[PDB]
Amino acid sequence: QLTEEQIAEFKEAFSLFDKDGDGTITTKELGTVMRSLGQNPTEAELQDMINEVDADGNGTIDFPEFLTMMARKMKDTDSEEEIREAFRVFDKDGNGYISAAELRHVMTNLGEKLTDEEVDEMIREADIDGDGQVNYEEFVQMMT
Ligand SMILES: CCCCOc1ccc([C@@H](C)NCCCNCCC(c2ccccc2)c2ccccc2)cc1OCCCC
Ligand SMILES: CCCCOc1ccc([C@@H](C)NCCCNCCC(c2ccccc2)c2ccccc2)cc1OCCCC
Ligand SMILES: [Ca+2]
Ligand SMILES: [Ca+2]
Ligand SMILES: [Ca+2]
Ligand SMILES: [Ca+2]
Repeated sequence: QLTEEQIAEFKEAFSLFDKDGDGTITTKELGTVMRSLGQNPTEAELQDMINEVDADGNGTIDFPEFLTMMARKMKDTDSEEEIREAFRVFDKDGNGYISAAELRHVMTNLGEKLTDEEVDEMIREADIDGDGQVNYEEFVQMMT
């Protein structure tokens, strides 16, 4: 079910959160990412987001806890308003299509730097109709 690739892409994203590179994600680290993505949770909410995934109650999120949750099956009945919120961070022009630019812009804001190709390969794996962009329906499928 899970491939060494998905696992490796999950270790990368983990690194987006764990900025001090100590192998654990904190509420402070979660908050800064949330904000980079135009979200503004409170300490309490940050604390709630981390507790829900904190399988070992240690207070922070290690990779194993991250993989678990990240790989967890996102039902289609789930709160769609969340996926929607997620789509809006990318589609910054609100036109209904995520372009590599929009993807790039987000990465940059996440402290991430990618080659033009890294991003392109990213869009393509998301693209279903081949128009070179990612729409909502397409976004939904890969997110769930
Ligand atoms: C930039 C590489 C990091 C990959 O991270 C992730 C990898 C896989 C996932 C899982 C749960 N979703 C399904 C697989 C899609 N992964 C790559 C798709 C890509 C992407 C998103 C939108 C349009 C085209 C491509 C992407 C980039 C950055 C953040 C999330 C997604 C989430 C990630 O989100 C973490 C980022 C939170 C701010
Ligand atoms: C603007 C709101 C961002 C929510 O993003 C996402 C929301 C849900 C998912 C799905 C596929 N993951 C499983 C459902 C639980 N997600 C909440 C976990 C949370 C989280 C991460 C680390 C530690 C504790 C909690 C999170 C926040 C931001 C980005 C990814 C994950 C992926 C996202 O990543 C792709 C879009 C952002 C790059
Ligand atoms: Ca950390
Ligand atoms: Ca933990
Ligand atoms: Ca757009
Ligand atoms: Ca498309």
